[PDB]
Amino acid sequence: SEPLRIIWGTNVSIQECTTNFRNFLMSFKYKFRKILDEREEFINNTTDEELYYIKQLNEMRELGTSNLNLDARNLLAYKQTEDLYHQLLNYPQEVISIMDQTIKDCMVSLIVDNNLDYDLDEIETKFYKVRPYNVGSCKGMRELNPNDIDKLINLKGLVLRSTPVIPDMKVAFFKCNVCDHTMAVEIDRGVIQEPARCERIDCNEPNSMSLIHNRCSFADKQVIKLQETPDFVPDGQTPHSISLCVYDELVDSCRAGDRIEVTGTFRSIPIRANSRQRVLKSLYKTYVDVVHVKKVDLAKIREVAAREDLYSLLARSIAPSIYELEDVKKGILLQLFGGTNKTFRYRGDINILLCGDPSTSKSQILQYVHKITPRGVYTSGKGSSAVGLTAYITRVLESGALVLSDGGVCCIDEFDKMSDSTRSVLHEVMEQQTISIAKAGIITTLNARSSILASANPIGSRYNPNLPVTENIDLPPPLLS
Amino acid sequence: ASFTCDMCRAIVDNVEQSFKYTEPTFCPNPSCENRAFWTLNVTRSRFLDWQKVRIQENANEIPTGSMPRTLDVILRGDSVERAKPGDRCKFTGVEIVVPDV
Amino acid sequence: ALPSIQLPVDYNNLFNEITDFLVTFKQDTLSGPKYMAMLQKVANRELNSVIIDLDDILQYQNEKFLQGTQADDLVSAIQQNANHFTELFCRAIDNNMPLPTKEIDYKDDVLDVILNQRRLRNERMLSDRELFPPNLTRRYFLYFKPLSQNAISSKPLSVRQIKGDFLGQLITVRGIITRVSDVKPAVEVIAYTCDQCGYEVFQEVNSRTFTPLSECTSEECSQNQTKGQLFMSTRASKFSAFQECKIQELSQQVPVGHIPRSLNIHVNGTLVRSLSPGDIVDVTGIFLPAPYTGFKALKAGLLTETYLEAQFVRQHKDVEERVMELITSGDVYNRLAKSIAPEIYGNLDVKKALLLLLVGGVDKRKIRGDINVCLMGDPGVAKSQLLKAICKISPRGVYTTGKLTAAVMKDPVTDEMILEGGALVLADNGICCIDEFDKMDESDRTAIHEVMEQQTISISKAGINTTLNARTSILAAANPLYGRYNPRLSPLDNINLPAALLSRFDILFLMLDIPSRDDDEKLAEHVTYVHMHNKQPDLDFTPVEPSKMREYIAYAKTKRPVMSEAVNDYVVQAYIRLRQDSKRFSFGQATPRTLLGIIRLSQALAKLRLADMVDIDDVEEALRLVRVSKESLYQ
Ligand SMILES: Nc1ncnc2c1ncn2[C@@H]1O[C@H](COP(=O)(O)OP(=O)(O)O)[C@@H](O)[C@H]1O
Ligand SMILES: [Zn+2]
Ligand SMILES: [Zn+2]
Ligand SMILES: [Zn+2]
Repeated sequence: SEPLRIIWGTNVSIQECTTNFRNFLMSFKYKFRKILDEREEFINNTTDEELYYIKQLNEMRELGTSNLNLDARNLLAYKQTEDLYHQLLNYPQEVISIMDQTIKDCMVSLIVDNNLDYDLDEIETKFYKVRPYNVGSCKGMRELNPNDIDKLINLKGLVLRSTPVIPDMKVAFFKCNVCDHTMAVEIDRGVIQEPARCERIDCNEPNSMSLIHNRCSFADKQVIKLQETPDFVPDGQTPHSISLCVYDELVDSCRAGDRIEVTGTFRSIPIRANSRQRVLKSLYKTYVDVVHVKKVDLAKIREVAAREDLYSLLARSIAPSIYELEDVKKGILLQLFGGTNKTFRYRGDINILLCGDPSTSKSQILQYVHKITPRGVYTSGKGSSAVGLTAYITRVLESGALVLSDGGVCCIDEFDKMSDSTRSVLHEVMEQQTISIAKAGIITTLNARSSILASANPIGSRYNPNLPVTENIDLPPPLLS
Repeated sequence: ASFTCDMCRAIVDNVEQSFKYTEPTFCPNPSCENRAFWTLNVTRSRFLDWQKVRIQENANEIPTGSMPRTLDVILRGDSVERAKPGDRCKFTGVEIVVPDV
Repeated sequence: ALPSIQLPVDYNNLFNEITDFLVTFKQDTLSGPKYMAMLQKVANRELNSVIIDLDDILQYQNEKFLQGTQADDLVSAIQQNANHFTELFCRAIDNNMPLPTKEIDYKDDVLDVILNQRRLRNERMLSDRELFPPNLTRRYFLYFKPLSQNAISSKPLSVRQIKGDFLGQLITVRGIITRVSDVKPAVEVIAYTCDQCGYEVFQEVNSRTFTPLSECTSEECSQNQTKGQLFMSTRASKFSAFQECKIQELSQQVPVGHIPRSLNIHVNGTLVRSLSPGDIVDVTGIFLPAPYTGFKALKAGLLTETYLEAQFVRQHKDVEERVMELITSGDVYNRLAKSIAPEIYGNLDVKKALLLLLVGGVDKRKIRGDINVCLMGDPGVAKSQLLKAICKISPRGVYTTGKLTAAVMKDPVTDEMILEGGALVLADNGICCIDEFDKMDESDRTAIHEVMEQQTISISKAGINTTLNARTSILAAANPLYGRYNPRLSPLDNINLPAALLSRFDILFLMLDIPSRDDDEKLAEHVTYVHMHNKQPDLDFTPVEPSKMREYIAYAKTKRPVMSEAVNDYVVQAYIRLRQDSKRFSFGQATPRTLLGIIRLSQALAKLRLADMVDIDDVEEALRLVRVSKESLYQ
């Protein structure tokens, strides 16, 4: 008699699913997971008697966020959602909406159940979205097949480039031109449910509708070109690329060049052959619609601040591999500390040039000071020259490491191969601590404020100490001074 | 914007162009039934200054290994030619969205 | 408009022949019908690839001839028009589909539930108080395998020999695949759902483009003539793994003075991803044309392209007992040195170094385990022959010229630049042989340091910054700027190489073109002795065995030995001795990097003797090879 609802073509009930997940999230404690992860012999029961998700959902209403990180293996743990786990491997786009509506209903029930004095407006205003991760085995980009269409997968990869934020409509805002009635309609799969007339019976004028673009409510969409990680590639081919679409809060969660394990549904959309025609090509564009992104006190300072032996400790901590040249490592150490930025301006940073043979370990020291520093860039003298190390106009203004490392170390290896333009740039890098260029109508005066560590190469053989070494070094004496 | 009907020389003025150049549809003369072919009145219409400056984030807030994201900023009225390229500068105003014209 | 003609081929009799062949034929020559067992495995979801062999059809019609009756020459009808016969075989399989004999797992199949609801629709609407396309229900991908050793499909053809008369026919091509695109889904049945009537419609795709349906054509939807909007569903759509690749004509098949042509090969179903770039393959496929749609078809007119729908793909390309046989043969070092590159004579120590380049050193959890070797020799002492040979023994290696580097190039199948791998990319986990190391670009002169040091190819082009994988051991060949070698010329001045490169680098070998009468004779009768008889000469020694090295060096890579501490003390003493020699004209001194190189040579000979310890006499012979390199620095 009751007209129940069924997920399309699946014979799966809405009410059974939304009660199973609700009683799951009320009644899942972590000790049942400890049973079914075979971590019974390492139980910590004091973290296990309490409710694992109700505490987290009580933390979300206090912190102000509205996103729940969830792992799907607990669906294998609690029995009533066990088949629901297969739903997460089969029909993601429906059941994910079922979970986030259940989460919002659980905030409503938790506010109204314990009679906590909290306003319902702040609970119902925020949109709650579920973020499932750890659903199954990690899949390869080569092993992806068209059997995975409308399924939920995990991928491991690296970000090549990140587009700027793309607006996507969420509610279309329409206005009548003869009566100024401002109404709102719902966007569904990219087509606007446009009314033919007003909802007002008084005018009911046909064809009077206008779309007000700036008064519509929007959401974020960012496309990321994911690249396969080099550890799992076949030896014959380059790593492939896939489109990776993040939405809302997950936009700009992925930086550039970082390794990420991403969770999302694998979808294929038809690409349109002509801009003004409906004809669709047979080849389909594949993208991963993302539901989750997974990455990859001061008393400890004070206890080594009170020791009198911190000098040799930090001197052997910076380069444990190299035993000799303790003056070199303490000089680099004092470069990491540096002077204070003084203004009324004088530069406080010290500058270190290492003159030595390439076979003697110096690039290891440059790698170590690169890893130690919070800010700092390792670059090669042969790799970048002319105006590459400073700001150069490309495409925008892509600027080098001399301004990107404010207060940090710029470590230049093979410092003998600087071109004359680069010596002239570096002359105001050391003296004025400020680069300045005037190209393509753009004048920029950028604060360098950078500590430089250079390693130079003598020409050919190692050089005798009887006659002075500075004349062997190809660098000009204005840099040496 | 002000336009004239090509049939009966009726005048429609205060047409507002949001993002594309638009012409009136219905002729206000009830005897005339014109729908297209409207001629613009250059003298009667009122114009404003326009400038589109393209900005990017400063080098202090650029993270490791990223191309700078860009944004188009519209200056209208008195604020034209106030901002020269290559300057650290603060714009206060409205974030808008523009369609494909 | 469309006049009709008569052809002497009956499709009904051929369909009867196919549906009798599916239930009749059984192969008892190897030692129930086997194709019925394969269709039973399809019904049990065991396999997704059905391969119809034309040799089986020829043997079936030969068996019919043995019975006395005559067939309708079915295999010739397959070879003439395989495109219609693919659908004919699919309908013959669907007419003879066996019942499943295991668990169905009904929850996974959404199309079964959809067709159950549509049969409920059909029984309810027609109660009165084809429904689905056949490609939607097909879970099997049909392929064809050509006849062999029994005829046009049997004969392999070049790309140039494929003509316009070969369209529609099952052909076979030999070629190298240049570009393989990513695996993309291509549709075959699109499902649309009506939001008002609650019905569906299926639209079949047999073209490169298709148009969607806007309004539903259901009987219930059009009886009340409500204008329900159709919505495309990718869940109930029928998909296939489509991949387009480009095959190139082999250079032996190209006539003199011509440029080789490229052909498009489209693979579908379970035959996807087997194609690899740079692989010489045989492809048997249906040669079909590719027509346009709309304005391109109107402007280009009758001039139409073509492609290949591949049906079968063939690759052109105890071990321990042979390893023990090589052990009991004796002198594995000298045999594997003199067996490699049999066209040269003598030069044993540098040849052993060329072997140990292929052997390699061990890694540590990181320190690189690659050995790198250079030929810093006079012109005319057969550099490029050694480079080509050492490419031919060791697989996953390419000959390159420094006239080199990896760069993503434009004009791909997509508008964006594809990351096409260079010489350093394809030589990863292998050997790259760079000729004319004196004559090489400044960008490569930057790139070699990142190749040796961090083992990656860092390219930043068009806003894309990536690090490709190059775990590559380097052979170098460097002639000096002047051909003659003299003590008045310094070695670093003669070679003009930068000092940082040789500081990173381990072992230079300098062989000189010194005129000695007996040595020139012993080289001269050998050089002309390869010119006397056909192909390789007699080696007047233990003969060559070119197949045997490639598994023995793989085993040598497999052991990875670990050495003891007293041998390390002897290594420390020898390193002290070489620093004392560095106190003692070639300036080139012993470095810690040369000590790591000495270690690499040490476990390289530990790999060759299959040994668990590095021997002491092995270490002193390695330092003797270092002294040989010192003698090369002198001469
Ligand atoms: N056994 C051999 N010993 C020495 N030279 C040989 C032998 N066999 C062939 N050659 C010659 O060596 C030449 C290879 O020249 P190559 O070393 O590549 O010159 P370059 O050093 O200027 O690159 C061939 O032209 C060939 O004539
Ligand atoms: Zn109105
Ligand atoms: Zn008018
Ligand atoms: Zn309908």
